[PDB]
Amino acid sequence: CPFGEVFNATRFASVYAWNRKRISNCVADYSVLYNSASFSTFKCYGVSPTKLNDLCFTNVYADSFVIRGDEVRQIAPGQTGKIADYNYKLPDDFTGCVIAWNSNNLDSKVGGNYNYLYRLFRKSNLKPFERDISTEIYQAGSTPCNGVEGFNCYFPLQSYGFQPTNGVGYQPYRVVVLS
Amino acid sequence: QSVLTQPPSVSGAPGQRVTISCTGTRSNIGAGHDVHWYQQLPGTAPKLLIYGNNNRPSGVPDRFSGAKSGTSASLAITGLQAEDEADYYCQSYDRTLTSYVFGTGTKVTVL
Amino acid sequence: EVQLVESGPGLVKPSETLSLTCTVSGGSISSSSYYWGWIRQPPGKGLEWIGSIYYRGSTYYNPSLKSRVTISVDTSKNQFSLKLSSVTAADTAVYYCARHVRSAYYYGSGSYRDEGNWFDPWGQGTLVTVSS
Repeated sequence: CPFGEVFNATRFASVYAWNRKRISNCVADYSVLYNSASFSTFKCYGVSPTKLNDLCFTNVYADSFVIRGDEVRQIAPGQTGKIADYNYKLPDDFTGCVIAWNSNNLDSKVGGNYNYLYRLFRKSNLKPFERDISTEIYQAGSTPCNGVEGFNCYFPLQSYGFQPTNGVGYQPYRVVVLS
Repeated sequence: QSVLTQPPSVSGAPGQRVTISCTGTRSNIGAGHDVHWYQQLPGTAPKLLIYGNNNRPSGVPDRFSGAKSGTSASLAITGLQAEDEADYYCQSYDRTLTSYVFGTGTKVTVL
Repeated sequence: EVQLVESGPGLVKPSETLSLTCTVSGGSISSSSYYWGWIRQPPGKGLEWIGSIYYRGSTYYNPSLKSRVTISVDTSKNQFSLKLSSVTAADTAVYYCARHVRSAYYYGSGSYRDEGNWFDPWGQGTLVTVSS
């Protein structure tokens, strides 16, 4: 397979526009990667992470996105909070794995790297795995927007302010979720 | 009407509880947009003291509390301390004037 | 960490337009939802809201005073200017400019209350006297 195209990959998608890839019919070695000790988080819910590589599956879904360290606890099976309710929601029955590593040196940028966007407003929560397609403006306050983002009517969240000199709670992390 | 209405002064001796009332209308204190309180040493920049009816910015003693009901609100400072010698104003947004309307304000002296 | 500074002439003739400056630092008036406002305070009297701008060029003036109030911004210098037309000795007062960080208190209703309650950083203030 091309896990290196996922792990040794160049660009990562922002959480509002996470990246899904289907994977099947290829050769993968799992304990080399989970034990590569290159990631800050590699937590598997459902399947045992410990060498439960005795399988070959019909399909593999890979969802990639960007968060901050402080925010990792909200990116988890059956987790509650801003991102899940308003930005990207995962169902409680997540039979998969989540990997994430600090990519400050790779996702920061001088003057700040403002490439990652997040959805900050939504009327509802995300019905298992959708992405930033429609990015309109919604009245999130009293009356019609009719145009220019303004009073009681906005977009989603801004950029992440991933300056390279940030604290870790404020640092960029790349996340890849395998189902 | 255009001013929130407070009793023009409220006083007490050091350690007393001093409360300040704040009378508004339907459009501000009543059916309006929540009440904030400011603490401000006379002639100096004010400082937000209470936000969102009942939030405190860090640094305001827990002994300052706010309450609202209908078109009237009050701030209670329960145990006046030397730091409490200031002016105090209430404020709230009025939908009828579509303006953020201040209270008439109170100066404290620790007797 | 936020700084505002009002500058201007002490004596502005009645029935004219006064332009006062308010250089700031620590934030950009280009920041999403940020505001810059003007408030007046007559001698020994209360505070009076005058106006606010927006990095989107949206702006608000006291409805009763809109035609006589004017606010302008200069993102490049991070400054807010307050212009007052048809001034009168009645308009004599202390002027304050103030910074509004993004929208309202975003936490709490999701800022779903027009503007929470108010702003954050106040300037030192400038005394303006109107007389002919």
